[PDB]
Amino acid sequence: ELDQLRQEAEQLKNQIRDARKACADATLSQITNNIDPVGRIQMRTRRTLRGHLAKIYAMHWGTDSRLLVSASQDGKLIIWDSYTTNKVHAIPLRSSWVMTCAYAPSGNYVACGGLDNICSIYNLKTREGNVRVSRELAGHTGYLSCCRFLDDNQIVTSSGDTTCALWDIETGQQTTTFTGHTGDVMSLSLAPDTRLFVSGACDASAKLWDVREGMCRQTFTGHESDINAICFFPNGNAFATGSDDATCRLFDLRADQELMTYSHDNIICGITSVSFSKSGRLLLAGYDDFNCNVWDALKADRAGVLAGHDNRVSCLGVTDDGMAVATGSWDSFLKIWN
Amino acid sequence: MAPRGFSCLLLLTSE
Amino acid sequence: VSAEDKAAAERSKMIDKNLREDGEKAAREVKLLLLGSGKNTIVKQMKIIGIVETHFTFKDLHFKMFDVGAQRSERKKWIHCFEGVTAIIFCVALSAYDLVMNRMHASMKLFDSICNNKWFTDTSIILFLNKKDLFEEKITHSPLTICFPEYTGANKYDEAASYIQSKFEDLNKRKDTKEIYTHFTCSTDTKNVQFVFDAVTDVIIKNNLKDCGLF
Amino acid sequence: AQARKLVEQLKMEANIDRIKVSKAAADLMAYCEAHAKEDPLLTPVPASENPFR
Amino acid sequence: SAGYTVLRILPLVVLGVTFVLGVLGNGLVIWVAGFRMTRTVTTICYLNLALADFSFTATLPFLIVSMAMGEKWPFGWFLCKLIHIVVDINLFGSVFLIGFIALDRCICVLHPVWAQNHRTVSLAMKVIVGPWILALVLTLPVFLFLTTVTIPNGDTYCTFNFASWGGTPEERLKVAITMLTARGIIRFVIGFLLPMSIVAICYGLIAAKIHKKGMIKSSRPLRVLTAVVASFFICWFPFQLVALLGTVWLKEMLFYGKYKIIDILVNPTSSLAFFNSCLNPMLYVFVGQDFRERLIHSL
Repeated sequence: ELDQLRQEAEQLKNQIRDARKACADATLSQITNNIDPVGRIQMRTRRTLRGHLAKIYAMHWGTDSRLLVSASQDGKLIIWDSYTTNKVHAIPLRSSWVMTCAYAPSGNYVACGGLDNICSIYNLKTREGNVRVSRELAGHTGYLSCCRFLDDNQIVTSSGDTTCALWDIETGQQTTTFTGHTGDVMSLSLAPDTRLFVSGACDASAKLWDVREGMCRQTFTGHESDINAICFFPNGNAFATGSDDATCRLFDLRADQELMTYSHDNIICGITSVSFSKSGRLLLAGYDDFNCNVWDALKADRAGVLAGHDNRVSCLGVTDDGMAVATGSWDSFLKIWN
Repeated sequence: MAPRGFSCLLLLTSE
Repeated sequence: VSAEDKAAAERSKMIDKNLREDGEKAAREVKLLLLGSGKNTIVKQMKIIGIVETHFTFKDLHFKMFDVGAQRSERKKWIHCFEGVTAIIFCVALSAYDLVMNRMHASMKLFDSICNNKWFTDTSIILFLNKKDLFEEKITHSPLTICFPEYTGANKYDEAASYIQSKFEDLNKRKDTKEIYTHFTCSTDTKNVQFVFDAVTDVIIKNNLKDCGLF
Repeated sequence: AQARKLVEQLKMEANIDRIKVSKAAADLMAYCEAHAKEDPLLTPVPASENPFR
Repeated sequence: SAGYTVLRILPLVVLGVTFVLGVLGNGLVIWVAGFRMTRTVTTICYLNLALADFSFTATLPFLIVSMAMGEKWPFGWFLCKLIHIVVDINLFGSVFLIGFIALDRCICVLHPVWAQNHRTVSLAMKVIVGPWILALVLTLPVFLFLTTVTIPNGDTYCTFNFASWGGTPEERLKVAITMLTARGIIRFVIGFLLPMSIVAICYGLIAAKIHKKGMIKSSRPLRVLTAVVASFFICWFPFQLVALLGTVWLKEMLFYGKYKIIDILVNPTSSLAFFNSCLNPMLYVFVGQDFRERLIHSL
């Protein structure tokens, strides 16, 4: 019974692969060869943010492309005035083992999480006085690896317990739980409409979760190693995953196909952070070889290298308008590139 | 700590 | 204009001053990572003052002991977060050789997983052999041949404990770059804490001299 | 019941229709060329229009 | 006097190679530590030592072209005082920073708890400030007493002078002897006896502490420590001993000129001291694995 039912799933999985095989008739690079390549982009460090004394693990860009939050292991959560390199706030953390941080779309709340398994929500306004803890979301049995705000009241957080969960700030309880993964979830990304989001776990698979229904619409298994980064395309119909097998893969939701792979022969280190530009033409992906590489999202050609960091880069974010890209790294430095 | 070289030539008192 | 820009700069300077002070305050605590089986006994006997974080001060030295026992996830995903700890407090149950995949071999596998770890190449390990009182009453009844087939000595606590201690020390392939401080847990006061202080003190010498350049 | 739940989740993935990969690739490429002009990363902007000098 | 040509030529080439090596090493150390390295207590100590040595060696061409024709100064009053002020301040600062680094290493090794809980960057900068103040205080007599005087033969020799202070030649001679004796004693005690005793006492305690604990896993730390101590001794003790012998016999030298070996022996000893100043980064900064890793990464 149990073995026979499990065997049927394998046959059904083969049918999905067979359906994908029939769907796969022409690769993305096959039809993209008839357009002019972007070439080379000389991104330069416009400014350096130096206020962290420990490894920086995550950062998030503001919707106004002016304020960014940075999470570092020294127990400090700094709000950075990107234009003037100023420090808007320095949030103290009860637990210094923070591995993720989120910035609210409205700019009123900032989240953080990590080994404490608690998603702490911080009110940026605090008309009464200084910044203080607003709510602490403690319902996960695994390390919090990623978190992103849907709005001022809803937030979805990744966790090491293999299960993703969507939270509700006013009630402080899990609105829904996303189950179906196998490995530890490392990163999630939200579509521009905030109606559907992807998740990357340690089982070398990418899963698409519906926010309202709380169930897995789509599953993408194309990576040889675990996935550490994921990011939607600006159009919301595709996403790219960063793994530890030195390969970045682009998946599109409409066809459930591995559109293309972003790898080079001299790259053997893994990928910890990925992002897209305003138009999505440039796939900026962080790498474990102490520097970032800019990839052409249509031709797999490395159009630039961000090599202005002293340690391994762990986080990477692009502004909403695409004006600049900010790179985080374990060297306690934040580099902003145009 | 800078050693005087020719301060013994009676230039010490020369005006 | 400059009216609001100056105010933001002053706030950033005040924040930066707080960051330097908070960073300096956070820099004098000894960060220790717990792995392992007697881990709760070690924390309880020195609790002077997610992830279990405890802080205690001994001989004017502040310690930050972190327990990651309640983390049922992949170790390598978060084990790099502790890169830079002064030492690692590894707890091994002496009487777990008979208990069962052997429990003792699991501890050795976990011990080898951090000795060869790239994040702790220069990080010392403060090994503790816990529940030695139960081990001396168990070695006579249960020989070490069940756990270690390549054993030839008598089933006596005097040499069986040394053989077990030497087995873990020989498992570390990162020789000449770090030192493993081995101790046996005892119910007597201010001796497990003293060993932690003594081992950390020697590690501080190594860290200072490596920064100095002698080592 | 875990295996039964997995099948109930794996089955609906095949139910949803998949469009041609070439059509999805062409549509994805069309988005890049449509929004290429408002992409500062693609084409560098002068310091007057660049807040990061 | 057949062999005196070597005794005159060798100091010039020693000072030249000292200039080249000091400028190169100090520039590399400053560039790596101040921009490519984390701002730590050892980092700022090494950076201060490198800055002192660099400011000393950048002056070295002036001393070379001065002693090339016998200490003559083709330059002027302001530049002469600038050169000698820089030399004395940087030498005192370098020796005081060597002593302070020895003290810091002794504190870190003998008192690890105090180093962990009481060695902060701000306090470290505050206590680095002190040696510079001491150097300024000890260079004050170079500030006021030294000046430019011209011999009737048209050659310019800018050295210490008491034309204004004494008023009368007997008073000039008395105050000159007093100042030279005080300067020699101050140099021998504060500039030599204070750091040499500190270096010997401190570095002996690190060697004793590691020997007692049995932490010696290789001969590298012992070799580095003994090389530093031996270089500092064999490079400063000769010059300081020559200066002390000249100062104690200075009254006889001016009154009768009984001793003349000191006049020709100062130059090789000064060259050795300058070469110690230039090698200070090599034995103090280049011995760190992290520093060499950053240097090779930055190139």
